[PDB]
Amino acid sequence: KWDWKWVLGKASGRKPAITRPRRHQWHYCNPEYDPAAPLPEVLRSPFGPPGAERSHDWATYARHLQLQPENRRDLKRYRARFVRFMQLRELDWREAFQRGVAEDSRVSNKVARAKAEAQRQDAWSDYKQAMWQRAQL
Amino acid sequence: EQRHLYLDGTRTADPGEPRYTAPYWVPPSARAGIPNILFSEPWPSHEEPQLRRQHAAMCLEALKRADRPLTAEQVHEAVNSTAKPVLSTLAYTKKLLEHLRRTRFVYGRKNPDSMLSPGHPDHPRLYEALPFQAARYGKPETLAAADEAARAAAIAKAQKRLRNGKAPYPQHRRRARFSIWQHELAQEALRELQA
Amino acid sequence: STINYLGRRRLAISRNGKRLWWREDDWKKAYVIFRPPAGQEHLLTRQQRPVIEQIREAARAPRLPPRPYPWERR
Amino acid sequence: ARVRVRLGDWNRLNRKWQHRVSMMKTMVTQLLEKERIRTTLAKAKTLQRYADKVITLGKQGTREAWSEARGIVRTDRELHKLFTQVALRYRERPGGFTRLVRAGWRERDAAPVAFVELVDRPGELRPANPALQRPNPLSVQAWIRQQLGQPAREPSPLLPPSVQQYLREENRIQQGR
Amino acid sequence: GNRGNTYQPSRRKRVNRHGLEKRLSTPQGREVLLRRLRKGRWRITVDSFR
Amino acid sequence: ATPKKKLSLHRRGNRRVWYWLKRKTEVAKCSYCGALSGRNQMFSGAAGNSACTGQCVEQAPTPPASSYPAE
RNA sequence: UACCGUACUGCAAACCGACUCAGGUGGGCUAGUAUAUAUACUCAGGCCAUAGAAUCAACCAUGUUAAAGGAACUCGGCAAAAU
Ligand SMILES: [Mg+2]
Ligand SMILES: [Mg+2]
Ligand SMILES: [Mg+2]
Ligand SMILES: [Mg+2]
Ligand SMILES: [Mg+2]
Ligand SMILES: [Mg+2]
Ligand SMILES: [Mg+2]
Ligand SMILES: [Mg+2]
Ligand SMILES: [Mg+2]
Ligand SMILES: [Mg+2]
Ligand SMILES: [Mg+2]
Ligand SMILES: [Zn+2]
Repeated sequence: KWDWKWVLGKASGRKPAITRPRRHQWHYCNPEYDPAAPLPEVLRSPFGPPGAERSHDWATYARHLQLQPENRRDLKRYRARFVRFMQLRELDWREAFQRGVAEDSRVSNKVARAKAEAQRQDAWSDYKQAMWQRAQL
Repeated sequence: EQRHLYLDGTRTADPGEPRYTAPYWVPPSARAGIPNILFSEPWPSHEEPQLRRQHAAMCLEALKRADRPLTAEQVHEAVNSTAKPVLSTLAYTKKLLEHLRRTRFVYGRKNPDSMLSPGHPDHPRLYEALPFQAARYGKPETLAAADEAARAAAIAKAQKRLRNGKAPYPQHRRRARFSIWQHELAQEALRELQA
Repeated sequence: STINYLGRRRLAISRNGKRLWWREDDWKKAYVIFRPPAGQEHLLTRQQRPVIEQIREAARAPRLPPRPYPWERR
Repeated sequence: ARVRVRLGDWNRLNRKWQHRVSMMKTMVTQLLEKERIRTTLAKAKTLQRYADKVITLGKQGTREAWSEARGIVRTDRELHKLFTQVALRYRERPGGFTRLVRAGWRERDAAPVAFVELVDRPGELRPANPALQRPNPLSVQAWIRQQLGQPAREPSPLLPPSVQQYLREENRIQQGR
Repeated sequence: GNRGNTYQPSRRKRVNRHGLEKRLSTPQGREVLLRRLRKGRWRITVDSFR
Repeated sequence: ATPKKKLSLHRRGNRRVWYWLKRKTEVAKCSYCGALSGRNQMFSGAAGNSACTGQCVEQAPTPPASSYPAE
């Protein structure tokens, strides 16, 4: 459903003049955008969970407006705080994705370097034993 | 199977000391015209990490089987006497035991009749081998006393912040740590243990 | 889905150099999503690969080069 | 303002000293990874002196030499090359492991440009000279090197026949422990 | 204090000062507009567009 | 710190003597490709010379060597 | 369940200063050693394009160190040093 080289920033995309989409425009700047596919209930970004779409966030709004009856003093300020929370959560999903991918890549390169050194040492030992063996012969 | 010369001879090489990988022994007056790389490579051999992990595990299991304060001499002899198979020198065993103590896997106590001020590194130490890795390094009674002092200091700072126009504790915004990477990493972990 | 566009600016330099500037008439672009007419619905017409492998391959991919400058030769 | 050229010392290369040492470490790592690099004359001369120091440190082959080169030399793919291929290649060479050929000026700033390459390799531009030159025992030099305390210093294979009678022995193997 | 930057742009203030309606609100603003017409200016006010 | 009069064409020419370049009395010319450079500089194909045909170096045979390629 | 905004930039080479101007420009979010949004190193992320190349001029700017003294300098310990 996503073209991940474009998502990580290493490939060109559909509508290449955008280069920084908002919450909407992720769906249409995707290079793998299929028009025949149905349109999701919430139209989320990547970097968020698969359960983040098909889940209305206004249940949170009504829930914390109902059980706390003193949030009804300034309702417009409350709605502004909720919308600010929504954008902030979309940013925190991106930050968590970036930290997870970086921490994966660190140990992958850290393993591959030791594998390369093991290959180099096991290649040197063969040459050294070859020299001493031909000195024997 | 993991047995290597020291380059001095008359010993075997522990993981972390120079080996001798030349196939035939040559004396140093004789080897004077040969490049030094053709006897010992100057780099670690890429198996000393795994052997060091195995040797530390055997040192812990020997300390675990005998639940007695067990100084470096008998833990070296105890690891050696289970099958010169392992632990060629006391210095390697001391290096392993101090690393295990620094990672809170074992701890140290004074040695009677050879105290030598126990903070002096020449002092022989008694190893107890606590069962789980501790979150902190000190005696748990002293850690509890320090936690009570720190908790009272936290209450005092909060009260002083209340006399001034501030919150008792710093109020921080709650964050979101879940993402697509963590969900997919969970799926990979569940399939990996599932197989 | 409708998008409002400005006209394109046009430059048509004159017999004496003036920089005559024009502007096309503003237009609206509509994105119309259609639906299959009657009984013909088969023409929506579209193995697997793990998305963990997709992200791990797209993280070890080489980066896009920085954009060259219009005077720069590469 | 301290005098570096005219009073034999390291070049400044328009840089602070920590930047200067880091740039030389990067260039010596690049010089041994690709055996011929092209740069300005001042960096080329400084690279030639640094290459002689680093190559001799690799020729020692000791654990302290490996530890010192581990900080000096960045790649680690090429730390192996310095201690194995370069050390065996120049095992008997008394310095001068690198040559410099001037190559004109570069387009961006008209700075003089020199080619710096390792000698005695397939793909070098001038034939090397042998590091040693076996002496005639019936010439004046050999007798001067007998009356005065000089060694023979003859050309040698990697393992001479003087170790053959030790390595042939089946009681001097120890089975590999 | 460096000078020269007296023009702080704002669309609300620009339209509210030099727009058509404040020019038409007063008589002398209407003769300002009338002599702009008599001069022959292509742009009558700062907010005119089509 | 300011000229009091206008410099004449003769005085300007006399003052501009430092700006002129000296002619070089030697050149190294490749007989094949007709290239031109200093006698201390390589000017073959490895350096900038799109006209090089390799005839500038007339002999280069070096087949034998033996070493450990580190891989 | 319509209409308008949605590109790009936004401490800045894209705004206000004639400039690719060392100036001015509002609000919000944030990881570790660690402990404060201060301080040193670092995470995520970003950057090392807008003159380059060597070298020992004098001199200028900004600093480091200095033997024995110590305001004797100077309109004035100004400036530095010092706590
Ligand atoms: Mg719209
Ligand atoms: Mg100077
Ligand atoms: Mg520094
Ligand atoms: Mg101010
Ligand atoms: Mg003005
Ligand atoms: Mg600023
Ligand atoms: Mg100005
Ligand atoms: Mg500016
Ligand atoms: Mg830093
Ligand atoms: Mg620059
Ligand atoms: Mg003094
Ligand atoms: Zn030619």
